[PDB]
Amino acid sequence: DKPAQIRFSNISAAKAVADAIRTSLGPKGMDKMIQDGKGDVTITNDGATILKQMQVLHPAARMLVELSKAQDIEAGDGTTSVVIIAGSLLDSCTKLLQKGIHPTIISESFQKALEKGIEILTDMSRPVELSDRETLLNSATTSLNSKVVSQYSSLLSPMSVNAVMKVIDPATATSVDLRDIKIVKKLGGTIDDCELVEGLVLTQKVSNSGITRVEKAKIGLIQFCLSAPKTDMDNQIVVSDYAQMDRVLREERAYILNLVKQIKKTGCNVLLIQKSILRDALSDLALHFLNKMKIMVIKDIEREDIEFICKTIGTKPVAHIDQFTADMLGSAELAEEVNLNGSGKLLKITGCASPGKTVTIVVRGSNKLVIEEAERSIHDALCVIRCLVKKRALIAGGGAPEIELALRLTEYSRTLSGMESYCVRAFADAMEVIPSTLAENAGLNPISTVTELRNRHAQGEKTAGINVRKGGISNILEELVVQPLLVSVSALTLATETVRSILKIDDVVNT
Amino acid sequence: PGKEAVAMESYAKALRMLPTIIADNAGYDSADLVAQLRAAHSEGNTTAGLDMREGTIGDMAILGITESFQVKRQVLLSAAEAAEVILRVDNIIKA
Amino acid sequence: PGKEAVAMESYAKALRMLPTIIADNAGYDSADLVAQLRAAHSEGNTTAGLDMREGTIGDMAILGITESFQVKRQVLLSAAEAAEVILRVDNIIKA
Amino acid sequence: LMGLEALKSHIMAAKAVANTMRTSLGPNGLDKMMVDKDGDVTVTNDGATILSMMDVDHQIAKLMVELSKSQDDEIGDGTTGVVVLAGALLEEAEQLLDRGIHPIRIADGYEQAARVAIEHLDKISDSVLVDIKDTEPLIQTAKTTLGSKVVNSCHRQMAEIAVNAVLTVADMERRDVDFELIKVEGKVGGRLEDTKLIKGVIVDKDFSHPQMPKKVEDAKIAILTCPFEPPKPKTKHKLDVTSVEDYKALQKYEKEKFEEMIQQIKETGANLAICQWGFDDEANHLLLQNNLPAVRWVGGPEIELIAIATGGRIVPRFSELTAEKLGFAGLVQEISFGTTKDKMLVIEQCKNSRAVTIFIRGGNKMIIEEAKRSLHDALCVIRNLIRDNRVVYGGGAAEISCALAVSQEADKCPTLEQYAMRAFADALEVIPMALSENSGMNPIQTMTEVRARQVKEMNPALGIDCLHKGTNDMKQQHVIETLIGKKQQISLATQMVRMILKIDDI
Amino acid sequence: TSFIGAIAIGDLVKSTLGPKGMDKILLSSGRDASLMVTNDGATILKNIGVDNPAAKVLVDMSRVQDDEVGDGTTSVTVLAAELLREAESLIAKKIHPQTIIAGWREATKAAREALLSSAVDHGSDEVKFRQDLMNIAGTTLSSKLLTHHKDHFTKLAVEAVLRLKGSGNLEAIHIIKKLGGSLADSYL
Amino acid sequence: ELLREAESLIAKKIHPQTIIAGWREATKAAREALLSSAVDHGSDEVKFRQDLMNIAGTTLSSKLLTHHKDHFTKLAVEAVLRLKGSGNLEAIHIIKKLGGSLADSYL
Amino acid sequence: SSQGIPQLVSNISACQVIAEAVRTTLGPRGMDKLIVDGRGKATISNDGATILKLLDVVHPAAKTLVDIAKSQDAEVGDGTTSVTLLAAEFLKQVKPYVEEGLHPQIIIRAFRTATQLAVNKIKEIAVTVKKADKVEQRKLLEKCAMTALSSKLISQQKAFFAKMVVDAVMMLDDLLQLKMIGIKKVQGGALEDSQLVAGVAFKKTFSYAGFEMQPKKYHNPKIALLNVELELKAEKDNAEIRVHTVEDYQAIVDAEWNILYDKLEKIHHSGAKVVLSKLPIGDVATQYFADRDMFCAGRVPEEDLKRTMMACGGSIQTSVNALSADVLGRCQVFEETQIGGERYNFFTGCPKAKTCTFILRGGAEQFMEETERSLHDAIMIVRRAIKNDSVVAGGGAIEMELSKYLRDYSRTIPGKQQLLIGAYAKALEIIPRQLCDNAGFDATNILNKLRARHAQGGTWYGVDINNEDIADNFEAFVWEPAMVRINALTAASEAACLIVSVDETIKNP
Repeated sequence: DKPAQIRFSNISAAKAVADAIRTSLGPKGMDKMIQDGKGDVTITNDGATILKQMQVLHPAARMLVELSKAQDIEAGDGTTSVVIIAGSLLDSCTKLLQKGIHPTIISESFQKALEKGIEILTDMSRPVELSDRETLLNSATTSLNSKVVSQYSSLLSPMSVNAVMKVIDPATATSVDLRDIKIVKKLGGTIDDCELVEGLVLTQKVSNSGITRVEKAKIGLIQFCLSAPKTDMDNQIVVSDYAQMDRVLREERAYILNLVKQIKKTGCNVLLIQKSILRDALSDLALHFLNKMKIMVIKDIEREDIEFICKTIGTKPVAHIDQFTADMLGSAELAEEVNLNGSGKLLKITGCASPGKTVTIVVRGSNKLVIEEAERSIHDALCVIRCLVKKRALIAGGGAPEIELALRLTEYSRTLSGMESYCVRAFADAMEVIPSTLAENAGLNPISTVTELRNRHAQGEKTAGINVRKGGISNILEELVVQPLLVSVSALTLATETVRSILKIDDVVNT
Repeated sequence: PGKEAVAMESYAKALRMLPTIIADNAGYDSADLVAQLRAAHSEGNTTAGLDMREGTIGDMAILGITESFQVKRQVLLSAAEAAEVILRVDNIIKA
Repeated sequence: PGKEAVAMESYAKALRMLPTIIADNAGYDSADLVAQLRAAHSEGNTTAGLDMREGTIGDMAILGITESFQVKRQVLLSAAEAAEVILRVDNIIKA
Repeated sequence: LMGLEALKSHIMAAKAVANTMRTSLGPNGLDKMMVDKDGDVTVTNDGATILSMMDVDHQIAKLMVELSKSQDDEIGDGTTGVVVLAGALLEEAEQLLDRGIHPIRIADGYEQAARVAIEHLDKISDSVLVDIKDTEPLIQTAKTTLGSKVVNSCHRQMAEIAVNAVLTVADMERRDVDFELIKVEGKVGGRLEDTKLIKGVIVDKDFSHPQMPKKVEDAKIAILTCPFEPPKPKTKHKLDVTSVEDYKALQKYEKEKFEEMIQQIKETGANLAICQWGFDDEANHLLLQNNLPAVRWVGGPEIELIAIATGGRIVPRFSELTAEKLGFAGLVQEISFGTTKDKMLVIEQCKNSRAVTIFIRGGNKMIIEEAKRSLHDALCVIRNLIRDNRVVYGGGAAEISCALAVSQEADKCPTLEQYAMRAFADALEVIPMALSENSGMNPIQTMTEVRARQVKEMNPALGIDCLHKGTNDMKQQHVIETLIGKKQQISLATQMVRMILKIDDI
Repeated sequence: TSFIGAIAIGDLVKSTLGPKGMDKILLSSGRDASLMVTNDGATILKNIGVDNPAAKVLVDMSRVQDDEVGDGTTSVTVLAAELLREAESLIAKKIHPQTIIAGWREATKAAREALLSSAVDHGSDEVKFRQDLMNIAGTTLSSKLLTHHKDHFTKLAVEAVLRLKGSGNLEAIHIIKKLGGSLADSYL
Repeated sequence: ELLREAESLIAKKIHPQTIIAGWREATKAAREALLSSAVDHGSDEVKFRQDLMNIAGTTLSSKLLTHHKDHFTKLAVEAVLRLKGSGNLEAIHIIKKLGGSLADSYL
Repeated sequence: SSQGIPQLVSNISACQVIAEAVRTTLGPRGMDKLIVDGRGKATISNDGATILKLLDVVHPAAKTLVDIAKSQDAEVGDGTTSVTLLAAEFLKQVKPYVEEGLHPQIIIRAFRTATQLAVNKIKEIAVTVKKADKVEQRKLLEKCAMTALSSKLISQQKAFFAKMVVDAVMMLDDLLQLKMIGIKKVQGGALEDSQLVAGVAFKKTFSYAGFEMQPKKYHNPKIALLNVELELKAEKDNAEIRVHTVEDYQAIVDAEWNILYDKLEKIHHSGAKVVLSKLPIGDVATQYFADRDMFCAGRVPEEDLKRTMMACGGSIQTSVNALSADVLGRCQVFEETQIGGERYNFFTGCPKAKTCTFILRGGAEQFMEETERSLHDAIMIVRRAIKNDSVVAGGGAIEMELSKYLRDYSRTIPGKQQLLIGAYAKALEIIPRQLCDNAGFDATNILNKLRARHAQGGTWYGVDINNEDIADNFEAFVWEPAMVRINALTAASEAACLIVSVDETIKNP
């Protein structure tokens, strides 16, 4: 009674989210207006930008948002395919619980279906070897030509290949770190000037008297006090004159040189500026003195840059002056401020020693939206190439994996025994919504299209899918649309994980 | 002999319901499993148990799935005393 | 074994209800009385029953109270088959 | 309501009748209660009656019952299976139309799946046929009828009587033989074992002529309907004589009419004589003094059936007392009317096969009507088995074998009919589904277990257990159903879907 | 009062009972962005808001002696709730509560005696101790998803606890909450 | 009572046909035990006389009558002993007459 | 209602509603409709003519449309659905324009000129192959019937079905209601073989002994057409006689039957030499008829009597009257052949062979019913086609030819009539659309390519229901007669223009 009712309600909420998102799938896509508290409009063809700003009440909606976020952070694209698989599996679950079979068997059967489906997708895919630049560029162009970012991904794809080659030798199958390869902007500019920056791009400096460039830069990681503390007020006594506060002013003028002499025995060249809530103070009257004898201040550093610079140049994190020893110092090859193709004060660090070969790409553009679209293009390019390199053997897309996987999973349910057999059959014959969604968004009769795909996968080619850029079922064109095999692996595994978790969930309780 | 024989049978049924819930949470046929277990170790065969890993009768002597004596005795006594405490109150009043 | 165990146990308790009903109509402590008789048979007394003149269990051979075998056997079999034929129908169709 | 929504409600009503009939499948079928216009009640799991007696105030339900009736004699046991399979097909077609498929497309897909299932049924064949030695195989086939209903002693005699009657009534046995003429008769009374096969007709007789030769080797029979004693065409007749010697003159006229005619009739080779109405036993005493075994009280339909049995037609007047007009028997024998307390003489006409019937007794009106339906179903299945000797294993095994066949075939076409055949597959699956629902075991667990057994081992003789024999193979169980019977069931189910799947009625 | 609360708490704990159970999701009031999914019924009983005083006193009477032994909570709560429901049926059948108390006291004495008789000693042999400790660890570590990581917990816990050989060091054992590498391996 | 418990079992999601099978097995076992446990008073005369007397008296005590059960039962067993085993419901001639008292009944 | 547009749009809605009673029954595989009589009788018929005949229509607009439909049924019979759908869709496609406020007289003359032009185009584009005498054209009609029958998808016996039906209709059968030339279906047996009955006879005789030794092959039997019967228990005499001897009681049993014996003797001696009866007859009666050296058939259907009227040239007797051979019919063939299990008695060969019916035996039920409709349609189309001057490609093709032609003429004609002719042309598209929808609901997908390839060049291409793909409706031997299509289109146009010409409905209760 109550457990069945609450599971039905959870399934209904998840299916409502999924079917509201179903229309916006794939490169073709169709948008909605978001039901929000401000009343604005959205023309966002994608699916992620709905869940990421969805007013969610039911915990099923929240868990589907976590599903989409996990899929995006894992591999990027497919963020709508995952949620639509989830919704279809929950619809199959609605049917199965309508017949009354128990949720735990549903979870176990879906786990078996997941394992066999991963085996199937690994089987039929093309075992492309990713070891050299020609293979990398082939994978990159196959990944970029199938999306709408092709126009500008062309110039940046070889550079992203260079970056991922810097990170590791592709013979090492370990995944590259998406966060390690940071993306930065230099304000304005052209498009071609977006260039690789080995080392790191750093924030803008203040240039009272500090040098613009230095060979063999001795970068120091500074987080400690600057002055005699102006602890609580600008004046401690009658405000006729600063009779006693002159002491702390000249103590600033003395402690600045005291710390600079404490630095020069180590040789800190640059200064990352932490905010004034951590620092005692920051002002030109002391920053000039630090600058003139080779301590350049760089504005408003943040924790991500601190972690990145620690990972790169080996400077240990610092919270006090006494650790000014060489542990907080790094010795690069060269550090320069470069302003080509439009002036820009962002500092660069070059050729420093690093355990991990962190690399960044600077992004340029005549408009801010162009810069950010280039950033998201390079972001998804790194996502797809990383999920390929860590798993190899990319797969053709366009519902072809769903058709082939549903067919072999239906026959697997045929040969499988026990209660789980019909569960796996329902999983397979409901999972086919993705090609049905492509057919709906392509204008073809969805059911007839799904039947045609299933028939063509039978007794014939298994890579045949629905073509989104020419039209309809196609087999002759191999490059219909291709995604790394990890895209489908993550989709199926996260979808089944969340579905079987939903099945495991019972009797929602307020604290 | 006493009328508490019905209460004793009720206790036996309630304790029997625990492996029934074990089977139900695992999706197996609860009634069939518990009845066949009752038969399996009511005709002697004291070591017979319910193998939840496949949902079949399992001779627990060789499967090795065992539970420490102290936790079973503690849960038995604690459930008994808690049920007594909850049962023996008939009416409640509040401030 | 099998699901039939619970079904026939419930049938046994339904049989137990018959002397329970007899005692209840007699005004005695019907539940306690039938529990005492059940205990007497469990320990083993094939002649133990209820003394209807004054409510208590007693070895019914000395008291001389009895019933003919044929009527009791036919009542059991006929009631069983009647309950069976009623149960074997799920829904009634009317016109 | 028009269009797809009207058809949705129509499928809902069809499901309403189908799930009501669902629990009655198979030998382990759960019974149904029928209360009629007359106010009487009966418990019965036979589908034919609980469709025919059932009425539903919806036109498509009326077409359901009419189309089941149209193949009533053709398919006896299937009366449940065809309806439940049509119901499951409509339940899956509900989802199919909810996905937008046009009704005639799924109808033609069901027809294609019917062709595939039929061709798959062709692949399973048993029951070698030879009429004299078939007795043992045929009683093993009738074991299905025996073990299912209330016949706990599972009388081999009823299986034997059915098989001998069907094999004797038509000497030619190859195909499409004329088994339409046979029928079974019964009445309340003695035990169910009180049965006898007659190569002719059993008459009803009063208990006069007590010790007379009820058994005579009469090749020919006197079918003389003239009143030996005053007639009664619903109107009584009168007597009036002047004296006792006038009545003795009446006696000598009676003696003329008895000895002279019956001497002539025995000269034509007949001793047993019929009379249209009896008047009194003192007139019967003259017949006893003439040693006449005779019967009477034959009604209009009764005497006409006697005529069709014996080939002779009634003789009402003196001038027609010739040999050619009287009816033949070849032999006549006498058998107890009940168990032992009453006796009956029975007229066989073995020289012609045009009249063979089966007499059965029963201890109750419910018992006798249950025997009627059970023996009718056994007669139907043996008739349909000997008409087409090919047979398939029942107990849901054939339906799920067809389910595997059509489901694996569903990938052979690119058109919309693929989902139609998949719906046909998981609808053919209902027979073990509901056959375990009305049985004890869990439906899906056992259904999928045997379904996968048919894949791990190729023999399609695997089905769910229905008598708790402890085995899932149906070959030792021998719960077997005629192959052409299964073909008729599946084809009638497909047609029964089609005839209300293409309907947009008022 | 009638035991609706005492059976409601048991019903809301029932589906979590034992391995291969059912999960629960607990979320904060006020529709704030915070929730968590859990399988251990002890977590639900800790996070439950007991609006019924009977349920409150039941969970309190459990907590004094259920979390001490460990994993008993999901068994003690469900068994107590089923006992209360069966006793509610009994009192519906006009069986006085004190009769039920006496019957359950004697029945629990009998059940404990049967448990002691059925209990098997495993001292004096090292290999029997090894197998028993791995089995009991696997039955108590019946919560993680990864079966190889299940075995990792089993072996690590068994080897950590067996090396005592003496009076309890549970007062001294600890499990450090520091984050490491792979979510499927363990260490001591 | 059987149908009450049957509905209770159906609520427990136990299928009707399992109930029928278990009930039939239970009746088989119960009838067998009853037959093996019933007592044949067997080959005796005086003990059989006392047994006939008290069994007839108690069987007739199941009716409303309480006073003159013994007389009717003794008369019936006298008739049956005249039968010597040849059970005959029509050996007794059963005439009825309105009026009088129950003590006025005569064989 | 109110004058002008508000009532005319109500007429539009009523015509749409009456279309919905026919909309889904256009194609040969279209949805069938169950229609319930007020008596509680359920009747099933997928042809629009029968549906509208059984359906009672009350709304005056629907009344006029159904009246035009019945006139077309009297004309052809299958055109009822076509004319109703054309009228409804013409009204639907003028609905937006008439609601805009343009005067309906404009659309009256617009439809008039459009349909006159359409008739001109039909007569211009219709083609004739006729020339039916040669064997090639006999098998051309054979393949036409085969395409009509293609639901069976049988092997060469498909062509045998076609040859048998075309021969039966071509043998001296004029254009008529075709009811006498019907078919019957039988269980069991091989579908490869069945009887080409040279007339019509009784469905299945009884088990009487007179059947087995019945006198097969009468050379020229005169027939008796009876309805009154002789049977058991039907009649008796309530006579009372005092005893005088034992020979006297036979007067009563004589009086019970003597009039019946004399009746049968004389009615058989009338001059007929085989007798039929619509009501059951006794086996004893059959034996006395055998004593008359004669046979009787009881329980004959009334359609047997009507086919005897129109073919056998007989006349009803109905009782013992008419003891003369003058008023009795004649036959040239008689026999009995148990067709599988069907104990069919045969008496065939008539002064008029208008009925030469066929009996089907294929061992099923689901196939031979749609087979009955398919043979009905094929034998109908051949006879209507041979009468007409010319034939045109049907099955949604010629509707598109006219639609394209009228679109081209509309887009070049000036004045407000051109929008109206375009609406007419788009409404003329309904028949292909409904043929596709009732077949596979893929109407748009196939209709788009159909119209495109039709506009590509001059062709008779249309929709094929057999494969849901475009096929040469001409040279695939699926046809509609040109004159019948003129009648259908003109009748639909007159119905539409008449019903949209009316503003007010007048009541005087």
